[PDB]
Amino acid sequence: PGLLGKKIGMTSVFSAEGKNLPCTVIEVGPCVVTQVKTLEKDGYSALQLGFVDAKEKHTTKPLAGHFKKANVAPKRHLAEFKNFEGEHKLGDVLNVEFFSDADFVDVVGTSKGKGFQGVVKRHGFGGVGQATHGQHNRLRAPGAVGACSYPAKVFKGTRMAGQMGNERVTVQNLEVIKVMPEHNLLLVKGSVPGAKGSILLIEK
Amino acid sequence: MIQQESRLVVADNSGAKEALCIRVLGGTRRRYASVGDIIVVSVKSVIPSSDIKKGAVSKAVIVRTKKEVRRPDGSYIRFDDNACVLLNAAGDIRGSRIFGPVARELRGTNMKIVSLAPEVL
Amino acid sequence: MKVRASVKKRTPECKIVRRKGRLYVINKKNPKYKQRQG
Amino acid sequence: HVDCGDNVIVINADKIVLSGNKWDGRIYLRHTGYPGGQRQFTPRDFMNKGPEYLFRKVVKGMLPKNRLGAKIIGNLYVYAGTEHKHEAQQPRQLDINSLK
Amino acid sequence: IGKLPISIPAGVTVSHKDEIVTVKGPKGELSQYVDPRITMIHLERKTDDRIERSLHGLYRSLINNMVQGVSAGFKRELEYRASNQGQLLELSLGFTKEVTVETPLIILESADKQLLGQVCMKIRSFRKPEPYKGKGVKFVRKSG
Amino acid sequence: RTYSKVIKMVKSPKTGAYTFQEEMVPNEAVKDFF
RNA sequence: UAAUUGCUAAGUUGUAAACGAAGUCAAGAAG
RNA sequence: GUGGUUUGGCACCUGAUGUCGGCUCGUCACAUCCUGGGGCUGGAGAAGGUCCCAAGGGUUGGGCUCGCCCAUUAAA
RNA sequence: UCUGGUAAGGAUAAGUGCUGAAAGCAUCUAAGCACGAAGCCGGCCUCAAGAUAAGAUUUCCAUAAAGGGUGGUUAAAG
Ligand SMILES: [K+]
Ligand SMILES: [K+]
Ligand SMILES: [Mg+2]
Ligand SMILES: [Mg+2]
Ligand SMILES: [Mg+2]
Ligand SMILES: [Mg+2]
Ligand SMILES: [Mg+2]
Ligand SMILES: [Mg+2]
Ligand code: NA
Repeated sequence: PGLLGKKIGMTSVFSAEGKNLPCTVIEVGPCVVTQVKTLEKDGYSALQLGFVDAKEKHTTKPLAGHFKKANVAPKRHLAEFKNFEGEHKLGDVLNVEFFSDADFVDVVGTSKGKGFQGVVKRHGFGGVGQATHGQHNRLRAPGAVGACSYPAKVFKGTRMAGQMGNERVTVQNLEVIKVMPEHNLLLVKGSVPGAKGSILLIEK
Repeated sequence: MIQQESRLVVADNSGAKEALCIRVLGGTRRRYASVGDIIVVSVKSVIPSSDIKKGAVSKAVIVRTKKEVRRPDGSYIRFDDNACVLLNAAGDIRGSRIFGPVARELRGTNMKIVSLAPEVL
Repeated sequence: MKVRASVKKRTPECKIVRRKGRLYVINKKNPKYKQRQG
Repeated sequence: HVDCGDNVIVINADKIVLSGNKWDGRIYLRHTGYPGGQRQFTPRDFMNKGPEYLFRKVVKGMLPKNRLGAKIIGNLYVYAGTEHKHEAQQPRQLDINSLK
Repeated sequence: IGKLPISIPAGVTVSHKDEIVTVKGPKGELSQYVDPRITMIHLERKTDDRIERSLHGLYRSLINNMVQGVSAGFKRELEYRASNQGQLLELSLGFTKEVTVETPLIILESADKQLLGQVCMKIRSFRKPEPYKGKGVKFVRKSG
Repeated sequence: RTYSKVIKMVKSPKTGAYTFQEEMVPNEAVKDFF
């Protein structure tokens, strides 16, 4: 079970025992149930939650009808969560108090995008040779990519240059510092993937 | 941040003046040693009529680091030099005096006899 | 337990058994005669 | 060169019999294409996944290895129970022991 | 061995039904699963082959064990402290239904010989006898 | 020495034999297990 | 997916030895 | 008997199959260095020794050029 | 700077056993049954229906802004 969130930024606070704790602020916000999935119809149990208030200008007609059936105002982001203790119906509202009894949470996000990256940054390759001592033009080269005629191929899974970042990442077991229902705020110890303003999934 | 081939001042009244770090103890590929860490040293220079000989391999505990050290209360400390104190086989101070300040982290390193220090910071 | 290509009951008290396709020599009085791989 | 055979519905497929120790002793090997990527499985693993998977794996292998065989394997329907929905086709009951 | 008659005593009744043959007696009800090749109690081996003979002897011995279990039952005595109340895990040697136990020695009585042997083996597996010096769980050596 | 080994007999779910299940528990916590 | 009669239980098979145990089936000899 | 990893034998492929170490990047085997589980011990305990199962992950930096030495490490 | 790698859910290896014949004894095995490893299949993370066996659920359905495309202001996306 969990809720959708938005990353605000990082700060550092002082605990009760005088420890400087790095902290990520997350707006967890009121999530509305927009669909209940059941074993009989969908084949599995889950709840679909909507997070950020949208407008009819930015809601397509199919999604507008979906929200009309749910009898809620249109939402921008929808995500599914399973294993919800307690029954929830269509149009119910969940807030950051859902995490008021959790010591640790899981945060799923999309990491920052690096674009195309070479082997040195993407995979930590050591580079060919030294900066001097006869180096021509392979300071950031990969080196050899295989063996001789016996395999006569590059193996699948060989680490090469390519797109790095901008993908789904889960950070496990982040300690919860404080729940702030008056502002829908969640304070976690540590850092979470993505840039400020990205949408996060927070699982209990 | 002391590694192999780093030179340290010897901050006690034993004969050694300068020492060279041979190895940082504590695990495979352990790169750096900080305050309160135990290293192996080779003695590089001694005072005339010194108890310890030049070229003697010894153990030492790091007591001052130029690179800054972080404490859990959000504070940091850094020194102007890199200084160590020599130890015997039993793990005790080889000398009787300590010159200059030492880091407060040495209290918890089971190294309480460095309380000979003029000032613990 | 000793593994060899030729197992024999060197003593009357030794006994030969077959277990799951292998051959063992067992001796409860002295277990240092135990062998396998018949 | 023509798909000229029958459409076969097999019922009671979970009651098929394998002699000897072949239920767990017959080792099927496959490869994922990655280094160190050979994998093992058994007819028991197939049957646990479902009777149709084991039956398709066996019948393919006895079918011709071409486009016609790839199409022909799609005419085989395999069911664990006796409950299948193929009305309006009126399949006739064939005694399998009559064929030699 | 497998041909000797198996007399049923007084109070014990053995019923054969659907290869689930059960003997219900004074001290409990036990069950067994004979084969089609297998048939007081009088065994009958259909063939004289090796498999048939082995199965016949084994099944007759199992039936006799069942009869003894229902009629008289079985008991095993074994030789650090012990316990009397909690008969799941309450012995102290190092650190940290269908059977009856007594109050160091332990007497354990039951009607299923296989279960009694398994329980006794598990009880004795805590501390096997030590060749260096006589110590450990024993049923009621070498110099180092 | 408050910890203690706790092994309990229980019928098997796939065969039907009185198998054993073992776990470590506190000395006072053995009542909940058995 | 012929007919008849045996053997093998190792998937041996359907395309390496000295040396063990004799798993099984026959044919015997001494006692 | 097995292997082909040593020194060889043969001369079957080759109008070029072009070069020892080191670096980089690997991948596989198990004849197991460490970690995991066991049998025997001339195994009191603790250290070990030998054998069996087991290839998941790990498996240092230097002074010298297969090897020697210095300091480590669970192991090198 | 934060977080992670644990344990062993299931089946097993070498081994340890229960009951027990062939072979009135013995025997962990031939019928059955307990166990038992960083190894195997899972659990954890990411991808993943061109999985042509192309799956499921909710909603909407042709022309303006049912859906889109071209275009513009741009981006922690490239
Ligand atoms: K190739
Ligand atoms: K051939
Ligand atoms: Mg970017
Ligand atoms: Mg470089
Ligand atoms: Mg050059
Ligand atoms: Mg250059
Ligand atoms: Mg010639
Ligand atoms: Mg050419
Ligand atoms: Na073969």
